[PDB]
Amino acid sequence: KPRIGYIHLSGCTGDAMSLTENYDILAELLTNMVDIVYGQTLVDLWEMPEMDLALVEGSVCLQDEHSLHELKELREKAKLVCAFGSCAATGCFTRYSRGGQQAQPSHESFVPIADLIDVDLALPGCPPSPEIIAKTVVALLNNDMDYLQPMLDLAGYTEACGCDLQTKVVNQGLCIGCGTCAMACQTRALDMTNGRPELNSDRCIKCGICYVQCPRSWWPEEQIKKEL
Amino acid sequence: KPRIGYIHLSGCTGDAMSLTENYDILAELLTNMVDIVYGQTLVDLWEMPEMDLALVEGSVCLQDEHSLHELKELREKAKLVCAFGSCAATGCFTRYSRGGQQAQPSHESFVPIADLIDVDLALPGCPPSPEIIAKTVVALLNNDMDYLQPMLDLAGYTEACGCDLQTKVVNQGLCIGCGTCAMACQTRALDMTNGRPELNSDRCIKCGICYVQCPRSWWPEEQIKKEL
Amino acid sequence: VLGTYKEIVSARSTDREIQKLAQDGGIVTGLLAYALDEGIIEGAVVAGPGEEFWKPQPMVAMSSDELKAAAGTKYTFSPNVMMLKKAVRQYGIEKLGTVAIPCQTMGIRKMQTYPFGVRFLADKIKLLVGIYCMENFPYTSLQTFICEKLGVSMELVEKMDIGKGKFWVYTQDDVLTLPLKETHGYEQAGCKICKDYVAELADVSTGSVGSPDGWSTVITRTDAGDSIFKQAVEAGLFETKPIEEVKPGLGLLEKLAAQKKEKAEKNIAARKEMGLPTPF
Amino acid sequence: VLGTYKEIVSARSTDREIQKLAQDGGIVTGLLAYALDEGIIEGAVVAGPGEEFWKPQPMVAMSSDELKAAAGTKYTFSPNVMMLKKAVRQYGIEKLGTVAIPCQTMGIRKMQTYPFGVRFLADKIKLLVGIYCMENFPYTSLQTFICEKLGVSMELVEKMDIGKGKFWVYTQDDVLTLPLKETHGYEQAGCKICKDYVAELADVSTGSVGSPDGWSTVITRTDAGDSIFKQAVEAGLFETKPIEEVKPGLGLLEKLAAQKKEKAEKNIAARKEMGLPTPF
Amino acid sequence: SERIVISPTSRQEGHAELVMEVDDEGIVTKGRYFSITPVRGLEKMVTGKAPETAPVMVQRICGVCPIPHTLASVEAIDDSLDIEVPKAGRLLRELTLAAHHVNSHAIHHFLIAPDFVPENLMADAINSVSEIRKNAQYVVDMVAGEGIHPSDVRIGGMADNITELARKRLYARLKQLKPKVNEHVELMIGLIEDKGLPEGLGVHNQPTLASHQIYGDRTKFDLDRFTEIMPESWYDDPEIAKRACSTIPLYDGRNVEVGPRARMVEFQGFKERGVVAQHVARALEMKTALSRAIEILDELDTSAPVRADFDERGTGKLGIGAIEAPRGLDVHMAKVENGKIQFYSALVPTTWNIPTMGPATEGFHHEYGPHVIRAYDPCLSCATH
Amino acid sequence: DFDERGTGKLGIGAIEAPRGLDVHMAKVENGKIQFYSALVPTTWNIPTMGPATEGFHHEYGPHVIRAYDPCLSCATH
Ligand SMILES: Cc1cc2nc3c(=O)[nH]c(=O)nc-3n(C[C@H](O)[C@H](O)[C@H](O)COP(=O)(O)OP(=O)(O)OC[C@H]3O[C@@H](n4cnc5c(N)ncnc54)[C@H](O)[C@@H]3O)c2cc1C
Ligand SMILES: Cc1cc2nc3c(=O)[nH]c(=O)nc-3n(C[C@H](O)[C@H](O)[C@H](O)COP(=O)(O)OP(=O)(O)OC[C@H]3O[C@@H](n4cnc5c(N)ncnc54)[C@H](O)[C@@H]3O)c2cc1C
Ligand code: SF4
Ligand code: SF4
Ligand code: SF4
Ligand code: SF4
Ligand code: SF4
Ligand code: SF4
Ligand code: SF4
Ligand code: SF4
Ligand SMILES: [Fe+2]
Ligand SMILES: [Fe+2]
Ligand SMILES: [Fe+3]
Ligand code: NI
Ligand code: NI
Ligand SMILES: [Zn+2]
Repeated sequence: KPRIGYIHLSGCTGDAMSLTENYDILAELLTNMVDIVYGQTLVDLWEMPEMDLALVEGSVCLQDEHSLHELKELREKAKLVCAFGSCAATGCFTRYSRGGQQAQPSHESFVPIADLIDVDLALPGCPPSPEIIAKTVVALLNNDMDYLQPMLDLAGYTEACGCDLQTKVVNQGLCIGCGTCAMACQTRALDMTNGRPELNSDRCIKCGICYVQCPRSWWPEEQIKKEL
Repeated sequence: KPRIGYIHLSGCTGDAMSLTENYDILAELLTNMVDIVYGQTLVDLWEMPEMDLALVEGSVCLQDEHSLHELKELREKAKLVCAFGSCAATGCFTRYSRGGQQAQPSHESFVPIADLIDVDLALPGCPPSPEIIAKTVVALLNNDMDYLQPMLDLAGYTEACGCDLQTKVVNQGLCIGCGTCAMACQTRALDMTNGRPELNSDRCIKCGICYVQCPRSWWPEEQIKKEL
Repeated sequence: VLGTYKEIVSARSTDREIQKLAQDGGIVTGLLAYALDEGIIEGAVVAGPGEEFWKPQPMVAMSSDELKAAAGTKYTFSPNVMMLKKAVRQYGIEKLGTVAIPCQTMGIRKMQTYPFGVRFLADKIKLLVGIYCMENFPYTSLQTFICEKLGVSMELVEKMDIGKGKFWVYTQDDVLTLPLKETHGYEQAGCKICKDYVAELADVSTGSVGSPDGWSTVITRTDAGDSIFKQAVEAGLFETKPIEEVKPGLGLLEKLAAQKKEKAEKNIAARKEMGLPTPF
Repeated sequence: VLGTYKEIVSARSTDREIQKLAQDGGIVTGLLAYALDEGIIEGAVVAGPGEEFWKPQPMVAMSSDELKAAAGTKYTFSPNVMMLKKAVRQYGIEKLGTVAIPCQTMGIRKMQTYPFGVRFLADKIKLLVGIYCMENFPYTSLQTFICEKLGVSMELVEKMDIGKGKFWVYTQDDVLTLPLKETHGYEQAGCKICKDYVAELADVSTGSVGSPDGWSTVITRTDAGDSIFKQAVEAGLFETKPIEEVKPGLGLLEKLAAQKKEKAEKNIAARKEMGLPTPF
Repeated sequence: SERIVISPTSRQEGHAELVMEVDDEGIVTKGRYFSITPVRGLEKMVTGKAPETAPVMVQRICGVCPIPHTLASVEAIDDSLDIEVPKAGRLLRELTLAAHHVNSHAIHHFLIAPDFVPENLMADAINSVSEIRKNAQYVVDMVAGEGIHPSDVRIGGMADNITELARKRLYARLKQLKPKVNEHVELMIGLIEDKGLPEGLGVHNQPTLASHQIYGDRTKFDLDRFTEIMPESWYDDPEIAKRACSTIPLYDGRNVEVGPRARMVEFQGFKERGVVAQHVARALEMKTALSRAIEILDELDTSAPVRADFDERGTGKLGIGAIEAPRGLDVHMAKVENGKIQFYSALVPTTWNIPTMGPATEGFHHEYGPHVIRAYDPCLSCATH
Repeated sequence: DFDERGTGKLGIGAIEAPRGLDVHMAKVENGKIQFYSALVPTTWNIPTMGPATEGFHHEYGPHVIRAYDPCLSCATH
């Protein structure tokens, strides 16, 4: 019954695919668990209804008149606006773009939606793992925010280098060389030279998963409840 | 007569050398233009006198007991504390460091002094060009802050990728492809693919000169007075 | 309006070669080449000619013959200013003069004011020349015009110029023009906020506008530039006729400059109203 | 104190090979190897043996023979957890069990709680084993001890263990020890704030402390781990004697765990008092 | 007894604390010199990172003797890679190193001038050093991109090669500079004797090391001879061993002082030894450098290519590059595997010295003792990195 | 194992994406791409799709387009 809305401004669309990944949940889930409205991909109504939460796949583009126009509309329409996938949350690979590729050589600038409009929560990943996306939906559906405390916090996150866990953590002297953050690389750009993480930029999309998954970056004592 | 003090926490020491570069000024300058006190390099008094301004060469290190101890002392001693050279201002190449090189394998974390203590102004560069350093000193000596408005602003700057003028400017759609920022690379890491700046990380020290020298990043109408 | 200036003139360089290949006046090439004779400048950095066709790649030419090759107009980003560190550093040049769009020009002066990690470069530039730029476009943005619009190869256009109220491509056996209103999408997002139609910063500024075809109007912003110009006119390289006398009226150029400011100003209000940072 | 646990025991694996090469108990190798038999785990990721001497590089071993090679203790960062994505992905493993320091262990559980871009991995770990770690040091930090302190090559030490109140290097024909107070500078800046001496998160936790030499004390934090352990003891691989009965008293281990918390807590106050960010 | 600690010792790059044990007369007995600067950790940071990076990160190790560091790193890397600089490319490197020696020495004089030169002179003395210093920079920056921290030198070549117009512009500047430098040294040489520090000051029995007067030869070096041992062994005190930030590099198990004094004795033939001798050696040493400067400059191809193309992915094999930094011998060893450095080690000229410096400050009344240390003109940032 | 620094020469790689033919051309010079072009299966289609939706009542017409199952993100990149 709760209405979930997902609008993909400019996204590889992996994020949507990840959503379909949680198969066991999925077949029932659209039907029973959640109501999906105003998804151009998943539905065909052109103008958005008020929606309990809005999921925005991709970083907005300043130049495109429509994307900007749509984003402004979205804030009123969605009681809660959540940006998911790095491309909405951090701007992701988009940042590397320098415009000037035809057609439309002009479109060169893309920014995380978050900068344009306050966003309640963004969960990043390229795409976000299907499970996290399912866990949030059940959480959002089941209305618990102890769980989503980390994400509400993550909405702020925006720019994120691979480079940054080095500035954000290893520099702080926080890093203990556990290796968790390298494992959380979709790109596989990060790897551990003894024993700290060393990453090679040629291959980093700035998704931000490594800053997020370091135990050091923020420790929830929420989980302890989950195991036991 | 005005007292300038420069304390180099952990710096390649280029910054000091740049200071000596302005030769025509220099011979007279220590003697007539300025008074230098409490510089271990340039003077031999161990405990610092109150000083009108303090110039700090290098990024502080958290682990080293002395550097931290010295920094706290410095704030009282220097009526104005200015961090110069990227290594004080942005943390510069230091950021790349992962500790664990003998002797003293432990020292792995270095942070721009600015984060530890509020700093009135930092002028970055690795080193700062001798002229800018001379211009500020005359300015500081001659007490004009219309000129140092940009630097007071720059004190905030801290972390700075090569990567960032792409996020900071080219993404914003500000960039016009003038090529000024590439010219302002000590490293030479930046170079212009048509027509935007493309930089290669293997070779960037995170000095921050490129963000600073883009006309787009901040335009002083101060200069117009200087030419004419 | 124009930036404060010492004088306004419309002039052409005397030499047959400069008239032959120079876009308008041939003043930039003529003024730059003369300085070489006088030696005020050891070398200058002039855009072109790039690996692509009609693609400019900045090059520092000590040789006058080289400046001539550079002379022409290519409406694309050529980051002239990247060279300046390179030119002063290796082909060591005590004083170097460069041709800069107003845009680049904005970039250099602050740097001369605030070197911030440019060493010794700042003193070295002797004469900086500013060329009025309404807007300029990415090579691809440019490429579309020549082909979807004009149905010609990038090879064929011997010269391309934006005539008043039009875009002109000159190809052997033809001239092809399309309206500017056609051009409106393509120029870079950055230029949307470029205030200065004329090069206010530049020591001397040269533009096609406000002068008859084949005549270039050069406005001398600063005294050093003025001096170099006075010397050249004494040289007789340039035939100079005071601007006001010759139609179109420089008032028209002034109007064009004003229009640019109106365009910049609102764009900034819109950018300012919006979150995204703005210089200016 | 200890993290909430199902039971505390001190046990040794039966097998001669595990006793021969296992650091203490030989429980991690024995527990891990048995699971392979039972098949609860398809493979596990166990640090070592690295390209350097006594340098651990994490490796996922399906083979029991391989686990035996892995078994031993190397006091350096081995980022075990990097493997987990790699092990599940290529040597496809439905359920994989790994040996994790408390530190790594902190890193995995949140991830299981908050995958955030780990796909399907999260379910896959079946038994995670936590090893008590007081502190651990960089390879170079370690290297100095063996040589400036013990005057031995990195080659010679067959096994290195930190005995209570001491550091022990075992080399053929000798055993060499230096006091921990000697050790104090070297361990990583990160560990300064590591709260958990025992592995509270880990399903079963094994440590040398609180058990006689050659006997390892295994504390079962969670039910799945407990089950695997109950099965193994039924197997008779491990000889188990309740912890309280055998000196040293597990109260001593408890005291050690408490000491660690006191150390963490003030460090955090100091870091909190200071600007620099802190988790926790 | 009583032990007096000077920290940090004044007038030298970085921070070192000298600890002294003295008899009642105050004649010192054990002199301990250690560098207390925090390690910026370049040797480690470079590892697992690309070859292209290694010269850029490494030179930041020391902004005074940046050119020697860059040269050493490139040489070590090119050697591991096996690139061959073309002769013009090789000549440009030597030309830059020479300009750098000249400059660096001048910087040292500015620093130690106050003890040596009367105040009436000093403003004039300082001015001259700036004058000599300013010309030398022109060469270092012009050949090598901006210097200090020139970014131009690169694996297997030089980024670009100076135009004949540039080379000519440079030459007059170097050739014209030759008279001033010659005089400048004499005044410096004249000044140093006047001080008359007690003869027999700063004499140590330690062996000197030199590869080449300017550009260093890798071949004349023994990995077999060389060893490095951590201060923890070398130092007397647990406190001092722990405090010291610098490894001691041992030649044939013997602490070694490498210097211009050392570079002269091995190559020039410089029989005299003293602290005064080290000072004298620094002057004549720049004197020699500057010559090569102009020498290489006159005979420069100016159109021959600088770059030699090379394959970055490397054989595991390690290579050593040794070049003479203004403060003494330097070597960089690197092994490139998979195109990213696997082992990187740098021994900087000061590093060699720091163990020898403490024994040197023994005997003569300690007020003297910092004078000995300052003669070595150590730059710690180099010693520790 | 391969050498990254490349001859100027361009090369084409074509593989069949679920939505239709795909090719990538790249030229690597100096170990950094100099020209890169991608034609994605949808790109080929988009011109043909408009002519396809002609004739039958338009309510049908989106049905034709949807049959091609185009993914734009591919078409535009
Ligand atoms: C992008 C651009 C837009 C322009 N727009 C206008 C306009 O709207 N109205 C107008 O009157 N004039 C404009 N100009 C300049 C004008 O068209 C003439 O090119 C010039 O002002 C007259 O000098 P000249 O007759 O001596 O020609 P030349 O002797 O040919 O001088 C041309 C010089 O311009 C330099 N140059 C060429 N392309 C570039 C580039 N992309 N960036 C920097 N420098 C370059 C070349 O080095 C050459 O030396 C523009 C120029 C450029 C580059
Ligand atoms: C860094 C470190 C510090 C420790 N400190 C203590 C301590 O203070 N007190 C104490 O009682 N016990 C400590 N331990 C564990 C203890 O010393 C024994 O190693 C172990 O708990 C007993 O298991 P076992 O007898 O079966 O030995 P084994 O059968 O040899 O089990 C050892 C296992 O540890 C794994 N391992 C080895 N090195 C590492 C590493 N760096 N990171 C992750 N895993 C690794 C290996 O895969 C091996 O499988 C420490 C272990 C480590 C790695
Ligand atoms: S977040 Fe990742 S998967 Fe989603 S649209 Fe952006 S790039 Fe594609
Ligand atoms: S998770 Fe954090 S501390 Fe652990 S290895 Fe990765 S970066 Fe280092
Ligand atoms: S290193 Fe990997 S996880 Fe981190 S931001 Fe880059 S791509 Fe993402
Ligand atoms: S700012 Fe640059 S020159 Fe100064 S100490 Fe830091 S790295 Fe060296
Ligand atoms: S200065 Fe700024 S706009 Fe100009 S070329 Fe450089 S990055 Fe682009
Ligand atoms: S690109 Fe160059 S200027 Fe910019 S931060 Fe890197 S090193 Fe500095
Ligand atoms: S319109 Fe402005 S920003 Fe664009 S090229 Fe001309 S001067 Fe530069
Ligand atoms: S002391 Fe803490 S941070 Fe250090 S290795 Fe052990 S568990 Fe990890
Ligand atoms: Fe070293
Ligand atoms: Fe395409
Ligand atoms: Fe050095
Ligand atoms: Ni040095
Ligand atoms: Ni597709
Ligand atoms: Zn970055």
